[PDB]
Amino acid sequence: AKVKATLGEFDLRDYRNVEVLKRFLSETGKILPRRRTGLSAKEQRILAKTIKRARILGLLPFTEKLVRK
Amino acid sequence: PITKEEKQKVIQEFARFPGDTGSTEVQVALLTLRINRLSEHLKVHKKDHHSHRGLLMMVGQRRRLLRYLQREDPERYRALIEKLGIRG
Amino acid sequence: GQNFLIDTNILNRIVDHAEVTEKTGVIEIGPGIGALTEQLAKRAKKVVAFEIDQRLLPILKDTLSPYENVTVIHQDVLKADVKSVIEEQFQDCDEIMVVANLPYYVTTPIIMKLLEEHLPLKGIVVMLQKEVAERMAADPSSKEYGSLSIAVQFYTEAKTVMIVPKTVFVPQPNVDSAVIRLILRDGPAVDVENESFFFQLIKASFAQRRKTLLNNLVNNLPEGKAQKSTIEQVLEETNIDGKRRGESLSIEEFAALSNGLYKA
Amino acid sequence: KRQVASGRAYIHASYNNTIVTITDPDGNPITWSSGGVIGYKGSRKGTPYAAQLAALDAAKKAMAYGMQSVDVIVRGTGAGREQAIRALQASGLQVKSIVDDTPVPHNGCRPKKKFRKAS
Amino acid sequence: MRRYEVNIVLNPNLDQSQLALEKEIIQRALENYGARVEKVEELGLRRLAYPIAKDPQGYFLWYQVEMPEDRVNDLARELRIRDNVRRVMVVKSQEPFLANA
RNA sequence: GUGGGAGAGGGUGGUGGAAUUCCCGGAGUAGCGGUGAAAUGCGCAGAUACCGGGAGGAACGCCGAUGGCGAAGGCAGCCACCUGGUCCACCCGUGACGCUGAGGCGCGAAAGCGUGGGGAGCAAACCGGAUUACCCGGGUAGUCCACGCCCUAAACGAUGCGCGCUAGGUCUCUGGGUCUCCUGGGGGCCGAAGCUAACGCGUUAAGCGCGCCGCCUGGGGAGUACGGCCGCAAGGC
Repeated sequence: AKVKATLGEFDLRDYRNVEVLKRFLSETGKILPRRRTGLSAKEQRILAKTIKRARILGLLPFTEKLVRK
Repeated sequence: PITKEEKQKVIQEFARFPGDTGSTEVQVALLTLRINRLSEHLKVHKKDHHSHRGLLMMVGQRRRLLRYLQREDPERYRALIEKLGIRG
Repeated sequence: GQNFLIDTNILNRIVDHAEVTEKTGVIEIGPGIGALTEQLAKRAKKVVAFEIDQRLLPILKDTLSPYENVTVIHQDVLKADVKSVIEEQFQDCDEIMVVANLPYYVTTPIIMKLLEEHLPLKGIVVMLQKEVAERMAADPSSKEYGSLSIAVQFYTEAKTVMIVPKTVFVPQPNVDSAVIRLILRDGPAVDVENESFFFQLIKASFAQRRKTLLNNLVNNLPEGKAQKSTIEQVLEETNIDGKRRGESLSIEEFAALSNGLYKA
Repeated sequence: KRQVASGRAYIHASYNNTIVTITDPDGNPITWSSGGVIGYKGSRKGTPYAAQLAALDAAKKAMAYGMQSVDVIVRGTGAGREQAIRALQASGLQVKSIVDDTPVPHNGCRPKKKFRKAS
Repeated sequence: MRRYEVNIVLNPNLDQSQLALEKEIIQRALENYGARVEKVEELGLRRLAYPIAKDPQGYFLWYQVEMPEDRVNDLARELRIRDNVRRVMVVKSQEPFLANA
């Protein structure tokens, strides 16, 4: 199930819509590929830009630790 | 950048007749303005090699347009060169 | 077993190049299989074989029945003193030669250290690679020039006696083999204050070859590291040496430079 | 000695060796164990069996300090991560969570000759 | 005279006094550098995914301004001098490009 | 010209985190590290695991693409400024103002070099170890910056540029419209006619044509010798 599917209506250039932004990051603080997100490249590119910008703001994690062996 | 204001002002200044946006004089004027801006930019930014190619092409275009203008009508050529102070 | 030469023709030619006669004496280094030893002993007054290989010696030793001049000494030439050999085994023939067809990774340091050992012998003829042969026998302003040429210039004037095809060697080396001759000079080629200091200088000059003599001597020299601030007078002490390199200069130039260095 | 009653066990699982360190929440290392302290040398230092023995040894020598529960984070990509974790959890200390915190560069320093040629 | 958005994150470990003085001084600088604020969004405290300046907490403040383009760098360098502010990031105002309309 | 679009195109300042290496502490016991297996090496002056604080340099993990930009060489964190190229739409202005281009001028990966800075990591040369009678431990220039040289490559699509005509199918990037689809531009894979010694190319031609330029005339000798020009030199034409 693509991450896009389990979502409604939002804006991508909004680098403060933090709650939706946690969705597009994996179990680790990594940006999910197009296979998981379910967007077009343009959307993926702009989303990655926004994600990095938010990371700079400290609203999002650069990296995390995964609860698994 | 060259905002709409001064661009339109130059177009109005150098137009042969009202509603002329593409004549030789207008083209030469716009190219001259762009050349001036890029020249000063490259003066400040010496090691911007990529922009220098653009400058060369713009200068070439202006030279070709001036050549045609001189060929077809020399009086307009002299008037334009004195107006814009090209070639010195 | 390394690449072993199997040609009687080129072996005869090389042993001729060695001038192995009745009067001539032979030092054998790494007798190995015993083809070179075969071609040497029959025309040599006394052959002294040095080797440290475990079993390459006593097997060959069996074949040494017809030869009466085969005084094989089992030891490493580098580790073991050779001074005593001159007195003990050259009573038959005072003339000295060293002949080798060994691998070069062992041969070249052996030759260097033997020359360092300061044993006065007439000459040496060894088998080496084309590139290293060019390196030793080199002229000024060459890509094949370096510190090795400078080192060998004191001892001998060299020339590759006979270029060797790769075919003769069992496994074939990719690069051509070229046998050189090293016949010891009467004494030092050019005088110097200190030999060790001379060597340090030549190392410093050719450390970063491409850079200017000045840039080499600034950073390479340890005493240069000490007198970095003082290199001004070092520039002053230079005579007719402008913006220059190492390769540009010759033996006499470097000798005069060293003699000047002592006066700093 | 300390009796924190709740610490954390670090598992440094390299290719050549596995290291297990148990420590308090304050990061103060109470003790440690490795494949080397068991007696294994050379190649067999990083074997999964060595990881098992190291985990058990660390657990045993930690029980003396009264440790009962730990929260483990594993480091390195060595062959014996799974073996070490299973041995540790089956030693007598109730692990709360199992986590990895393997350090990965963000294309920083230039690696060794062998570890180069990254896709 | 382009429209920019201005972001300031500053020390949460400040009472009303330091907060107010910082706000007024940064507004002073804003109006100093030829800027003209329209609207202000106040976000109070938010948890950070990683600690900045040894602090896991941060105070947020948001502006969107239309101001001279040549002076935005000057404003950014000015606002960053104080030790009470951690990150200052000035970005150009972007149109809401919607998704899956 | 007007109204829009995408982009690691370039230059200048600012600063975000993860590593790596050192320094300062707290705790910590006997190894750590390394290999096909080992040795060198570090560690009782308390190493390696690990917690915190600080310094410094270099490079930007996922996104990431068989993707995009550029005339090539090349270009990946983020922010802002100054700029280069390009696509579509309206058909609005001009009237052939165009193509190519001997010399000239400029750009030109990496490695070198001069004059000054910087040096975390890697690492020519070099110091060690060892075995299969390459590989592991250290380390200099160099890789980093400013200015000035050098002008070389499997600098390759081994395919010069511009324009016109000649079936389509499929996957992508980016626009526009009346939006199952039409219409442009860019990048791949099959394949009509056709071409080729063959492999193969095929609307991004190596097809059918036109214009201009640059080269080829058996293999070595030889990119050598002499002469000339350009560089501090190595060297380049």
